[PDB]
Amino acid sequence: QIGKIIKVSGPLVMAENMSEASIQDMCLVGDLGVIGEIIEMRQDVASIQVYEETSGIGPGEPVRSTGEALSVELGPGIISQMFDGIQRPLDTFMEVTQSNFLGRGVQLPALDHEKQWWFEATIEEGTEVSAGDIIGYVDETKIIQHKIMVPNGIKGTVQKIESGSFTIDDPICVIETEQGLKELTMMQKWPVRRGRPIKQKLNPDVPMITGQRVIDTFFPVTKGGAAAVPGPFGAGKTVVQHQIAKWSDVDLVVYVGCGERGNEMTDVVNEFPELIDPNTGESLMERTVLIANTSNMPVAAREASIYTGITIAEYFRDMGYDVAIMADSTSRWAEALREMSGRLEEMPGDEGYPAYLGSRLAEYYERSGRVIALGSDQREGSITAISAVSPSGGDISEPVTQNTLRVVKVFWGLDSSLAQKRHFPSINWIQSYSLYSTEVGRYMDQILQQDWSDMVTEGMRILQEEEQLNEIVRLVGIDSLSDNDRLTLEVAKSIREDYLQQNAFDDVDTFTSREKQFNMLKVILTFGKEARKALSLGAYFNEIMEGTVAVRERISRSKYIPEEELAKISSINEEIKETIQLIVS
Amino acid sequence: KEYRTIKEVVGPLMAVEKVSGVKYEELIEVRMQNGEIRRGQVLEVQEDKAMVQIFEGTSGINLKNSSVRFLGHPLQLGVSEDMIGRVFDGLGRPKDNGPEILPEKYLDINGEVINPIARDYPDEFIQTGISAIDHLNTLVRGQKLPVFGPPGAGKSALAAQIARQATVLDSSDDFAVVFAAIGITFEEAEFFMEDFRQTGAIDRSVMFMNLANDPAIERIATPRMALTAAEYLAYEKGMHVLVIMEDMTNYAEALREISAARREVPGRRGYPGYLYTNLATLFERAGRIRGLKGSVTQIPILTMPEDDKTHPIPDLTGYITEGQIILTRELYKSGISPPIDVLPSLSRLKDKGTGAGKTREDHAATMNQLFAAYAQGKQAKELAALSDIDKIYAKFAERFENEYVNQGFYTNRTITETLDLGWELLAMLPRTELKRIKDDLLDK
Amino acid sequence: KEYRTIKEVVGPLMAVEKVSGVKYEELIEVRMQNGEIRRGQVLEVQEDKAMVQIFEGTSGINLKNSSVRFLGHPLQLGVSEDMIGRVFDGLGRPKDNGPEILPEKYLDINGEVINPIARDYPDEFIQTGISAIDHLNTLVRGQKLPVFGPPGAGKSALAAQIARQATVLDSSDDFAVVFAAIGITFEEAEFFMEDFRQTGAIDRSVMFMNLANDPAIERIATPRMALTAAEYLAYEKGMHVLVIMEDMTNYAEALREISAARREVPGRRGYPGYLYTNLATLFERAGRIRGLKGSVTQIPILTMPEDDKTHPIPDLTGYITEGQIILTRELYKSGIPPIDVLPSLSRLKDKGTAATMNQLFAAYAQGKQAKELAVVLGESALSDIDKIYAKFAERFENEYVNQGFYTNRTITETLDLGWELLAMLPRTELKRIKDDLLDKYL
Ligand SMILES: Nc1ncnc2c1ncn2[C@@H]1O[C@H](COP(=O)(O)OP(=O)(O)O)[C@@H](O)[C@H]1O
Ligand SMILES: Nc1ncnc2c1ncn2[C@@H]1O[C@H](COP(=O)(O)OP(=O)(O)O)[C@@H](O)[C@H]1O
Ligand SMILES: [Mg+2]
Ligand SMILES: [Mg+2]
Repeated sequence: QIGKIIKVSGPLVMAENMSEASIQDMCLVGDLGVIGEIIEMRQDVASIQVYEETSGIGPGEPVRSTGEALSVELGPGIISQMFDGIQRPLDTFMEVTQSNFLGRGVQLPALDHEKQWWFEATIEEGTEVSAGDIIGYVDETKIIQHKIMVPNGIKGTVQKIESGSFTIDDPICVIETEQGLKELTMMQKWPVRRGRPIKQKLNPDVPMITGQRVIDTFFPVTKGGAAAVPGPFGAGKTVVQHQIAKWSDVDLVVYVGCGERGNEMTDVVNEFPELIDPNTGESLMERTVLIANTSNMPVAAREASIYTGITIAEYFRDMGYDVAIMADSTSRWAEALREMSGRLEEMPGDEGYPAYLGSRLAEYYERSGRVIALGSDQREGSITAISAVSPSGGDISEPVTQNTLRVVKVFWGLDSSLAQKRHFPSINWIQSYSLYSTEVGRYMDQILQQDWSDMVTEGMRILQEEEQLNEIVRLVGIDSLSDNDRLTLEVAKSIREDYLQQNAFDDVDTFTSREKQFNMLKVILTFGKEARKALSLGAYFNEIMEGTVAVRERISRSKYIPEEELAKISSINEEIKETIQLIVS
Repeated sequence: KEYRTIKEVVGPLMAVEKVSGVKYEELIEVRMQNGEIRRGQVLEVQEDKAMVQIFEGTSGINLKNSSVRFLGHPLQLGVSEDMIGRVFDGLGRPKDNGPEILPEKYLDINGEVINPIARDYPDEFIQTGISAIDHLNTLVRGQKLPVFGPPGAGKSALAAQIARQATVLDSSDDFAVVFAAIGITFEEAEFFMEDFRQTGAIDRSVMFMNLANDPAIERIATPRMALTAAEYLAYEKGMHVLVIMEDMTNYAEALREISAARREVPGRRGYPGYLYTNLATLFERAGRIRGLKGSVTQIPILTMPEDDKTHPIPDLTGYITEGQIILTRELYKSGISPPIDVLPSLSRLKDKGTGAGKTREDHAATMNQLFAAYAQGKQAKELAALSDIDKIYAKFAERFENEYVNQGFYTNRTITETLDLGWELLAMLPRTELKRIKDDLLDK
Repeated sequence: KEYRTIKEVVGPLMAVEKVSGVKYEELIEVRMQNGEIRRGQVLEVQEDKAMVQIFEGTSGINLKNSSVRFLGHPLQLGVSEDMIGRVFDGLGRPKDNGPEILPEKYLDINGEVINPIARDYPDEFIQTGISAIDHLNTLVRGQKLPVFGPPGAGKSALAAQIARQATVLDSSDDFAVVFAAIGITFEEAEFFMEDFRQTGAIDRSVMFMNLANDPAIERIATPRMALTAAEYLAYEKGMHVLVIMEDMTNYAEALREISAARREVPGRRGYPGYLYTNLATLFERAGRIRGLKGSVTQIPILTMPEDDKTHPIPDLTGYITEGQIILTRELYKSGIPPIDVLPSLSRLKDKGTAATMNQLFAAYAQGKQAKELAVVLGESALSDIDKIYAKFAERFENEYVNQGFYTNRTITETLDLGWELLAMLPRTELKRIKDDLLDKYL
C-alpha cells in the first residue's frame, strides 16, 4: 500500500490511504523519501512526524510505510561505528552519498551486510534453547567477544549449526519451534522504544573504578546505578563523561551525544581511536559505540538518540557484559521533547515541558541496572547510566534536573564558583550526594580489608566542618579560632588541592587506581591525624607545620606519581610520621 | 461481543465507533492484530463514539485489524483472606510469582464514602515502636498521620521501621499492614521487599508495588487499590489495618500527567482543579466504623519541596490529615535515626490516643510536659553567648537529640520502655517549675 | 502558471485556494492590483489550500484583482566569485547599485548538515590585529567566538576594526570576510559601509545589510544568507572566511515577532521553544572539513542583557559558542577596544597556537587583585612594593589593551609589545620559582 500527502506544516505531515500501516511505524515521506514516525491516525489519514527537514515537500507526494517500529540492528559490526539517532553509519553514509554532508531522504543499513565474519559454534545440535541462550560467538574485536544469542521470543530445539565464515544476513542456525522451522541470523532487529526483556533485576552493589579520586572516594557509582551530572556553562560535565568513557572497568561504552556541539563531537571522533585500553589492550574506539547528533541535527533524531543508545547497551548487557552509557546531554533531549509537545498543542506541565517528562525519564533510567540476562546460562549484566544535564544558568530547580534526580541515586552537581578555579571537577562536596556510599563503603572495605569507610566518613566530615569554617573565617581571621581548627582548615586545603583536584587531560593524573586512591588518602589523612595528635599536645601557636613544608610537597606529588610504581606513597606516609613526631621535641 | 471499529487513535487516546451500552470509567481490552492484549479505560462517551485511554501504550497498533471488548465494569479488585503475605502491582497483578489466589469477590476500587454519623472517633493506641512517636506525636487507630520530608531524608527507612514495629497490645484482632509504593525506583522497591522478607513482617503485610517506570494510570490506581484492600480486610474481616503509602508527591505528579494527556483544563500550579477532592477521597478512607471491629489507619509519606512557596500537596494533606510529622535533612546529617523534628510536628488526636488503660495513667502527664520541656531546652541554648540559668536546659536539649542517634531504625522501644525512659531521664534537677499536679508522678 | 485565487488575508498571512504542486517553505510573488510585486514564503500547505506570509507587508492588497505566482523553490542565494566587493540586502538583492552579477548557481540558504566524521578540528590562527584577541583570547579558523557589549559600547566599532585588521599569517591567502548587519540603525549601517569603503576592506569583504526598519522575516533570513555565502566561498572555492554578525539580540527579537505573527505556541519569556535549535542551525555552520582547504569562522556580536537573569540568547549563544569576549563600560569610560580580559575566555586557544599568556594573565590579575579590596589592597606593609604590579597593570590598561580602532597590531606587534610591559616587575619572578625561565627576559 502507498499513501498520499494531504498536509505539510513543519515537522508534521498528514497522509491519507494509510490503513495498512500502524502507529509508531517508520515511513518514507514525499518524493525525496524522508524518514518519519506515525504519531496519530484519523481513519485512513495518518499524522506523521518527519525526522529530517520538510522543506520542498507538498501534497500529492507518496508515502510508503516500512511496517516496523524504530529499528535497531544488533549484530557483528556494530562496535567501532558512528551512528546517528536512527542508527545509520556515518562513514558508510559519506562513502555512499559521495558528499561530506548528510543528504535528506537517504536510508542505509546500519551494519555491513556484505562483510564476512568468522562464526564459531559453541552448542551441539539438538540442545533445546529458549530466548536469550547463546549459540555461538564471533570475535568482533580482540577485547570484546560478540556472543551470537537467540533472538527474543524464539524458543525451540537446535536442528543444525556449524562454524564457518558467514555474513550477518546468512543463516547460521536452524531452530525447530512450535510454529515450525525458523532460521536464525547473526543480527537481530529490536525496537528502541521497548526495552529488552530480562529474567530478574537486582540491586547494583558492585562499585565501578572510574579512575577519578573525587568520584570513586566520596560520591561513587555502582555498575548498574544512575548518575546525573548537571553543570553550569562549561564546568566540565562532558569531560567527566569522557573520563568515565576512557577509564572504567566496564566491558563496553555507548556514548550518545544529543544536540551538542559538532566540533565537540569531532573531538570525540578524533581522540577516541587514538587511546588504548588501560591494561594495554586495543583502542578505545574498538570498545565503544558512538551515536553522534549535532545540535543542528533533526530534532526528532535527537529525541531518538538516547533510546537507540540504551537499546544497544541492553543488547550487550544481555550477553553478560558490563556496559556504561554516557548521554550528552539529556537537557537537549528534553528540549527536543518540549519542541514536539509544543508543536502538538499538548498541555504544558512545568516551564513548557510535557507533563509526562518524569514518566519518560523513569522509563529511560529504569532500563539501566544490574540484571540477570534471559536464558538458561543465568549470566549477569549491568548498564551504568551516566547522564549530563544542562540547566539554564545552572538552576537546579529546573524540571529536567528535578525529574532526573527523582529516579537516579548519584548526583554530581557542578558549581560555577568552583569552575572558576582549577577545580574543573567542581563537584560541590556539600551539595552533591550518593546513596551508594553505604553499600560501596561495605564492598570497598571488605575487598581491600582496610578501614576505608571510616576514612571516607572522616574526610567528608572534615569537608563539612570546613563548610562551617568557611563562614567562621570572615572578619575574624586565622589567628582567632583555635589552632586545632586552623589545622582543620589546612587539612581541608590538603584534601581539596591534592585529593579532590584532578586534571583529566593529564599524563598520569587522569588515572588513579584503587590502591593508589587508598594510599594517597592514607598519606593525607595520616598527615592530618598526626598533626591532630600533636597539636593539643604542645604545639606552638606560630610553630605548627613549618617543618613539614618539605614533606607536604610529597603529598602534592602524590597525584603525579605513576601507577606503575605502586609502593611510593607507602614510603611517603612513614616519612610524614617520622618528621612530625620529632619536630615537637 | 467484540467491536472491531476503531475510528481514530491520537497518542495514548483511542476513539471506538459504533458502540452501544458503554459507560464512563468502564475498562476495555484491545485485541491487537498481532494477538497482543492491552487494557484501557473509557474516558468519554458521545452517542456511539467512545474515547478511551490505553494503559500500556499505543505503539504498533493498526486500526483496521484490531478490535475492542467492553468488559462492562470499572476498575475492580478481587479480595480474599489469602491476600496476606503477597506482593501485587498497581492494578492487582501478582509480582511475587506466586499462586493465583481465588478471589472471594470483586469490589470497585473507588469505594464508597462513609456516612458522617456512621464514622467512629478513634480512641485506641498503636505501639509504633518509636519513642518520638509513641510518646510525643501518638498514633491512634484510624488517624491519618502523614510524614513530611526533604527529598532523600529519613523517610524510606522510617516507613519500613514503622511497618515492622507497629503493633497493638492485644491479640484480638490481629494486626495487619498494607504497604503501597507509588512511583519509586527498583532499588527502593527491593529495599522494602527485602526488609519485609528479612524481618518476617511480610507474613503480616500486603504490598502493592508500583515502580516509577510504570504507567501514570497505574500510578493513579495504586493508592486507591491499596485502600480498597485495606477497607476489605478491616471493615469485613475485623482486622486493624495500618496503611503506609510512599510516595504521594509522585501520585500528584502522575495525576498532572493524566490530566495533561486527557486535555483537561489545568487548574492552579498546573494541577487539576479536583486534586483537593481526589486527595480527600483517599485520606477520608481511614477511621473506625460504629459496629465494626476493624479500623483503617493511614500514614501517607511525601516529599516536600523547598523555597517553592507552599505547595498545595503538603498544605491540603496536612489540613485533611489530623496532624503531621516533620523531619529535616539537617537532622539526617546529624545522625538522628529516625530523624524526627518534634518541635513543628504535632498530633491532633493524641488526647484520645493515650489515657489510663489505653497506655498508662502517667503518659498524659508526661506528654504535655515533655512538649514544654524540649521547647524550653532547645530555646535555652539557641533562642529562635554565655549564660547559666538556661544552660542546664540547653544540655537537656543536646542529650535529647544525641540519645536518639544511638537508637537507629532497628530499635523497637515499647511503650513500657518509652515511659520508663521518660521518667528515668526526667529527674536530674527536680523542680516545682514543672507543672505536675502532685509529687507521686515525680518518682523518677 | 500563476493562480489568481486569493481566499483569505489575515494580517501578514495570506491563504491561496485551488493550488496544486505547492511545497513547504516555497517562495511566492504577489502581483497586486496596482502592479506592485511583493515576495512571500509558504508556511503551510493542505490539498488545494496554501498559507503564506508576505515579507514587505499586507497593506493595500485587493483579494479579487491580485494574483500569486509560485516560484517553486525555497529561499535561495546566487553565488559567484564576483560576489566579493558588493553590498546586498537581507534577501540578497544588490544594494550598492552596482553591476548585476551573473550567479554561478543558486543554493538553499538553510544549508545541509555536516557529517561529524567529515568535520575537522580547527587548528589554525587568525591575526585579528587587536592586542587582547591575539594574545589573550586567540581566535581559531573555525571557532565561534562571540562578543558581548553594553548598549552603545565599543561592540559597534570592534566589528569594523576586526573586519578590517583580520588577515592570515600563512602562505595560503584565500582570505575573505563576510559581514552581516542584523536589525541596526541606518547610522550604524553607514558607519560600517563608509568605514569599509574608506579603509578599502570592502574590496575583500561581502556585506549583507539589514536595517532595523526592515521586516522581521528578512531579519531572520539575513544571518543564514551570510553563512550560505560563507560556506560557498569556503567549501567550494578554497577560501578562509571570517563571518562577523551584529546584532544577534535583534535576530532573536525578530524571531519572537515571527512566531507571534504565526500564532505559534510560545515558550519561556515569550520566545519560541525552537529558538535553541534555530540558533544551533547557525552556529554549527562554522569549522573545517576533512579534505577541503577553506574554513568558516564566526564572530557573533550581541548586546548583553546581563545584570539581570540570563536571557536565553546570551545563555544559549555562550553555551554553543566555544568561549566569549566581555566588554565593560567602566573601561569604555576610561578611553580604552575596552576588552575586559578577566572574564573573557577562549576555549580553543590551545589549538589556535602560552608561556607569555599564562604569565600576563596572573600579572594583570595581580594588579587587579592589589585593587580587589578598597582602593589599593591593602596592607600598610605592602605599599609601594605591592604597587609595583598595579603600576604594571595600570600600564597594561593604558597602552596594551587600549591600542585604538585604527591601530593594526599584528602578531609581531602585539607579541613583542607584551614583553615590554613586564619590565615594570622584577625579572625572574613568574609564579612560581627562583629561575623558572631566565631566557629571553627582555
Ligand atoms: N577534570 C578536568 N581537569 C581540567 N580541565 C577540565 C576538566 N574537566 C573539564 N575541564 C575543562 O572544561 C572545558 C570543557 O567543559 P565541558 O566538559 O564541555 O563541560 P560543559 O559541557 O559544561 O561545557 C575544557 O576546556 C576543559 O579544559
Ligand atoms: N539530596 C537529594 N536531593 C535530591 N534528590 C534526592 C536526594 N537524595 C535522594 N534523592 C532522590 O529522591 C528520590 C525519592 O527519594 P525519597 O523517597 O524521598 O527518599 P527518602 O524516603 O529516603 O527521603 C530518590 O529516587 C532519590 O534518588
Ligand atoms: Mg556540554
Ligand atoms: Mg524510598
